[PDB]
Amino acid sequence: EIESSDVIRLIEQFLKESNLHRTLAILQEETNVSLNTVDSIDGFCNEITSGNWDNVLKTVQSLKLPAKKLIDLYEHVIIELVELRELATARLVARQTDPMILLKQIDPDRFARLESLINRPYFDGQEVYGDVSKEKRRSVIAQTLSSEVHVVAPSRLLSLLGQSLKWQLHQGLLPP
Amino acid sequence: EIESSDVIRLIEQFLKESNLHRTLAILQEETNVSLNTVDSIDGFCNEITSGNWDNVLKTVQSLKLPAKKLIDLYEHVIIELVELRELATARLVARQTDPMILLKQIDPDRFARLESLINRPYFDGQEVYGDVSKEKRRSVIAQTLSSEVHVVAPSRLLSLLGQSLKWQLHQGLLPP
Amino acid sequence: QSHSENRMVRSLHRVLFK
Amino acid sequence: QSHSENRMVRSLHRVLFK
Repeated sequence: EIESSDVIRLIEQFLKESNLHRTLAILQEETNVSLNTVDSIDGFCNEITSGNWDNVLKTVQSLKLPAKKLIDLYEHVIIELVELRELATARLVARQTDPMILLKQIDPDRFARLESLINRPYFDGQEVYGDVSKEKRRSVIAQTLSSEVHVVAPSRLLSLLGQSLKWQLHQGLLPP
Repeated sequence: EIESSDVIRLIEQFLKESNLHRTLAILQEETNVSLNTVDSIDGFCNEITSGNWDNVLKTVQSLKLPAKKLIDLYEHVIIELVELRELATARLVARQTDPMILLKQIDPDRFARLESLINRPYFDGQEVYGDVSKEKRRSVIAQTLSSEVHVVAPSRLLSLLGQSLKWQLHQGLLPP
Repeated sequence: QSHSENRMVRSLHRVLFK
Repeated sequence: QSHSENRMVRSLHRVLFK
């Protein structure tokens, strides 16, 4: 047998391919499970670990988003930006992005710590990456976020139905 | 290969079984094809031809309804009622049902003819059934209305997917 | 509130008025 | 309206601000 969530994911994929956006969104809302399509989960983890956050942010924009994983990921990307001394970009991301606004609202202290870190004239990596390494943070973020995402072949439902027709045609159905 | 409408019907059936009413309705609206479940199309035609309009009206209430087939069917049932001299019931149906209201609005003359027929002290079947027999009217109505309806086995989609899994398991997929 | 003559009449009345 | 330093920076800026 197969889990309902998987079948609903197949349906949602079909809806996406058939350009039925409204029914797709309404479905995802009602059943509270969302399709999160990626070419490869390993490739996704690779993208997160390597440090290519433009792509990762693209994928993030594509999928259904939890606020917590968002504020975590965006926080880490903020620290990565302030490390590379892209102060303007980091401040703009911290100010003008939705998960960062949510973080600012819910926890003023955390946002204050991030802004304080950005305001510093130099990047003090010893303590922040001393407590937990960059590689480890990237690793846990990649793991938790990737476990949320799924991988499914294009027109999976149709192919499956084709297999069903092949079954009926060449093997046959049960007599009663 | 298989028509898209059929697959969308399967999806809609799955939605109906899984109690996802909102997504069902939204789907039916967006794709503009509706599931019309009946135990048997032949049984449906039999129900229409035999003269069991309570059941037929039940089924009519269940399915998605076109205004034209509705005003036709309801008109014929009105004539059937006034034949059996159920004047109160026929008048109430003609007055308080949506397709009859629509018919009254769009064509006052037709509604006036029906009301005139109901007002007559006796039922003059010679002319009305002389032009076209009762059996013939029941026949054409049953044909047009039934051709609109569809028949699909319960949990069809799930069974099909099961067949797909059987295909993969016992026959196997193509190597490339 | 339901005039019952024929079985099909009372049933169709039941369906249409509820 | 897009400050371009690193390629990943200008691209992430492109994505976040559009």
